[PDB]
Amino acid sequence: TLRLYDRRSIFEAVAQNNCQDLESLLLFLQKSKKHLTDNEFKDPETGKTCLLKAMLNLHDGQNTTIPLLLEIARQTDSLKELVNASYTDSYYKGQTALHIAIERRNMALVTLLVENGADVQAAAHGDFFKKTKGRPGFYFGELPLSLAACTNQLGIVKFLLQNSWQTADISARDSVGNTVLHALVEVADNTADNTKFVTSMYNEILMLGAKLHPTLKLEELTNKKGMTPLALAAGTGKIGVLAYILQREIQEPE
Repeated sequence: TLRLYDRRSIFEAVAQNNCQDLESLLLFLQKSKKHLTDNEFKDPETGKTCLLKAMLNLHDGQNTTIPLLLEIARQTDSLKELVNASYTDSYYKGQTALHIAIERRNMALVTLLVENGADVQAAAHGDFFKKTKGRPGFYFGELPLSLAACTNQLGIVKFLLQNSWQTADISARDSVGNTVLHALVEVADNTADNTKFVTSMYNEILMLGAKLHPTLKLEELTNKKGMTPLALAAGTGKIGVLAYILQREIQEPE
């Protein structure tokens, strides 16, 4: 009687990028005593929110849904819980909208998500981002820093490490025990182009680490197996990684 909307109409209007069906659900939610973080607005099997369905169904990397929904959550005071809403299924466990923004390789999206208070240390440790018998599932390091590093996004790494809202902890560790550097080691495949790419990524990561925090020696951080990055590169047979490791440890006596 007063423009009531259910979750399915919300997801539909989000997919087809229709905004007229959203300004009315704004007043609906404002008058229907419920917040957008309730269990009735998430996918009961995966926890997919309207923000996540907007991230999946993107149109040329742009959408008016996502800012409309950000402002609605801002007015609802549920902004922090929605901007950090993660999956609940055992497959995509721990995936947030920031990981999708890193995957789709959009700088403006990452900027808008970080500026709204997204969790920079969100861990995506689902069964998809792990190791198994075949097709491990494109393991990246379970961290947004590791994800931006292994996806060839240097500027995104710089923005994640030097944002004015929540600086990313470069010395952080994932659920497996791999740092950002151990993720760079694991992502190598001994071909030429990827070797040069991981070499440059390592160089820039080490430079930014020595600049932001000169006290932390990230090259001596061990995983849960007690293995240094050099030890990991030796055990996985990453020849070029060993070459660059030892070339950098020979040079720069400081």
